[PDB]
Amino acid sequence: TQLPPAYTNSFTRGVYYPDKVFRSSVLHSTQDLFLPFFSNVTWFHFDNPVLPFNDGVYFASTEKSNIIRGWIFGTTLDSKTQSLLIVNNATNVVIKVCEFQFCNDPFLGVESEFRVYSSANNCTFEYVSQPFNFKNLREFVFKNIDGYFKIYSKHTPINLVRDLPQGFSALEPLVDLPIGINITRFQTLLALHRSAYYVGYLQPRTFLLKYNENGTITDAVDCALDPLSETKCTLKSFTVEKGIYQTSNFRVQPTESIVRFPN
Amino acid sequence: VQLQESGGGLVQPGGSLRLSCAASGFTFSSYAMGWYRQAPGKEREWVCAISGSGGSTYYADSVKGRFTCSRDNSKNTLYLQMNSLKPEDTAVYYCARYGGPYDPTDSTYAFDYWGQGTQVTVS
Amino acid sequence: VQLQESGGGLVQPGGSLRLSCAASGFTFSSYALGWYRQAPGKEREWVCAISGSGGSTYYADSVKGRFTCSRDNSKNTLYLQMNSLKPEDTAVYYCARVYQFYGARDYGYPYDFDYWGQGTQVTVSS
Amino acid sequence: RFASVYAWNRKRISNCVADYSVLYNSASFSTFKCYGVSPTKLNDLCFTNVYADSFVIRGDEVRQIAPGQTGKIADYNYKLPDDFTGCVIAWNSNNLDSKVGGNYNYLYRLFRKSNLKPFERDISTEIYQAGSTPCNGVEGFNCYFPLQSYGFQPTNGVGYQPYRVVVLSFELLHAPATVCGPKKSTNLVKNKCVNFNFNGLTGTGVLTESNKKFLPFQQFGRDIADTTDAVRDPQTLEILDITPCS
Ligand SMILES: *[C@@H]1O[C@H](CO)[C@@H](O)[C@H](O)[C@H]1NC(C)=O
Repeated sequence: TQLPPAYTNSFTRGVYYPDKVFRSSVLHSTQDLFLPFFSNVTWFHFDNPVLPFNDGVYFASTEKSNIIRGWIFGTTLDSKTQSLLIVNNATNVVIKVCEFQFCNDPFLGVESEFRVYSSANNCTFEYVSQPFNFKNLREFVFKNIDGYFKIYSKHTPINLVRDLPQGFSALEPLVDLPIGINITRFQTLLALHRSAYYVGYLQPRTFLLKYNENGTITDAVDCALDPLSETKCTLKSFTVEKGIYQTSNFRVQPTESIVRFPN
Repeated sequence: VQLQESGGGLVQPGGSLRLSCAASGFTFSSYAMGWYRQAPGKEREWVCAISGSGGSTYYADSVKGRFTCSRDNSKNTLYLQMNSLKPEDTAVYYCARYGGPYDPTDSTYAFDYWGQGTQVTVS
Repeated sequence: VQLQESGGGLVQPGGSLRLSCAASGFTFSSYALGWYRQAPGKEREWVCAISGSGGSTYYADSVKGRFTCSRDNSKNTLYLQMNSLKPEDTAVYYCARVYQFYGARDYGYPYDFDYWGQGTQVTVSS
Repeated sequence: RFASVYAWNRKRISNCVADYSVLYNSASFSTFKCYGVSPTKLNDLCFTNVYADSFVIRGDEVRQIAPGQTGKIADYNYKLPDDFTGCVIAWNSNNLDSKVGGNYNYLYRLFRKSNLKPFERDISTEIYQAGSTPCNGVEGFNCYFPLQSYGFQPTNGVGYQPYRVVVLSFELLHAPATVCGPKKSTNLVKNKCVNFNFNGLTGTGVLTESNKKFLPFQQFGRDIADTTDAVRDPQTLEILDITPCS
């Protein structure tokens, strides 16, 4: 089964709490790495490719069958340098960092088989959790900032087979792991079925976030999305009165360089 | 986790004895192990040593040539084939494991795990 | 810091002699000092050690009672009196400075030292 | 069980809170010497990794586990870097390791081809040829078996008793530090002008019970001008309002 590439839009998803500060009934303008609104998001589904990490990754899935179970993050994934393995084994959740020699087709199945990697190495640390259409939307944001691997997430009930549902919900911080390695690529680990995910990238962006009375982010404006969004951002309001507002500066960019000296 | 020694016995001068010992788990595989002896009136001294993965064996001056020491890596069992015994050879024999390489999991790689003692008598 | 040598001698068995070794060097300031015993046929033996800042003193089993180990911190001199010297106790006696010797109970024996005694021959004549 | 000095045991201590004042204050350590660190500096400074190294060695050899020192153990059994940061802790084990007749279970190396590198461990049993003639098996002609046993008697000289030694090596990498000392907390004081420090957030003000609710991951809040307005106590999960002192 050979599948084509496919893409969709991010709509208003990919916003997360940038900090642990409580705010109430205010609009807060912040600059951080965020998935742009309506950004092109790659749609995968027989698919376990290795993808770049870039600045950070927005990952989402729409599943009812518990097929997507984990991620591999690292620079090379070839046992020469350290990589972070985060896997839900349907027993516990294991997070460990090692110079693993990864398989060229890692997968899980039923649990009846665990491959993922061949050889292992001296891990810096290991964490193991306590033992334990589509109906479940799981959203994650993965960032590598100053040696710390930060994960934000949300679980939203859904009823949609073909695409991400539209709406707005902010992701909450999940973990802040002291990893200390460079991450340039990652791979998604899925279980084999026995008796559908979206990947986008974060970019430096300024957002005006709306906090409700209880400190929950209920809406946001992506300042670079549209002149109307720029107007909303400069006025620190989601309601703009009739009138003319100066929001930016039109600058012609150079495209070529000229170096001239006498012959 | 533990080592248990066996074999031993009483022989006449010129006879032979097959001594052996074994250990549970990853004690012998990928580790060196050897033999020591202690005469009833003497301190314990080294007899021989064999590298489990290597397979070569070194012997003491009183051991080399006269008798040999071997191993089985699949059964993690150490053997000593003693021959040409003399009254001076009466002693309690022990086998022990040398410390090994670092093992990232919960392990006792650095410990020696000395055995109980196998009595060999010549008379 | 510098060492010194004073005393020694030949005595009759059952007699006694005095030992000591003045403290030398401008950097000496109540550091623990002690007495080392060496002979061609014997293992290195520690006779005693005194803590300059407290007076706590370590003695070897063959030294306790028989010999008196003391130090005068005003004169910065280390003194030991070799009372009732036995033929079995003949050796060269050296004056060393103890780096450390007592962080725990059931202890006092010196761990580390730096400069060894030059030469003090203590003998007997039966 | 402690490992022999030749094959010493290295326990990697990471991702934890390291209580060091208890080790210094605890009784019966025959020696506790710190190189580059101090008991008044530990229990505070954060490190990336801590490596504990445990060996059983004769009392006379304790002086050899230190930076800048030489000797048979320092050179062939456990070489410590001269540029060493950490503490060497040791205590008498005469009532643990000694056995009637002598405890010969602990081994040390006397014969080695070259000096051991700092923190390098060796588990080799290869025969030392001493630079003379081929061995082809150890024999009494300038050819020696590298490992010898100790004779730890119940009654012996203090310098000949077994001692257990633990060396705590402190390692700083570019990774975020994970091993920190314990933090100390004070009692919470309300309705007074008090200088406070909640985690890393400091200030002066009056703490009162708040009627605001914060999400489980939010630790403090701010007002309309980004001035801290309330904090969630690190131990009691309640919201406290901060009123400026008049
Ligand atoms: C600390 O322990 C006390 C014990 O009563 C408990 O009430 C409190 O919730 C604990 N704090 C945290 C942050 O777990």
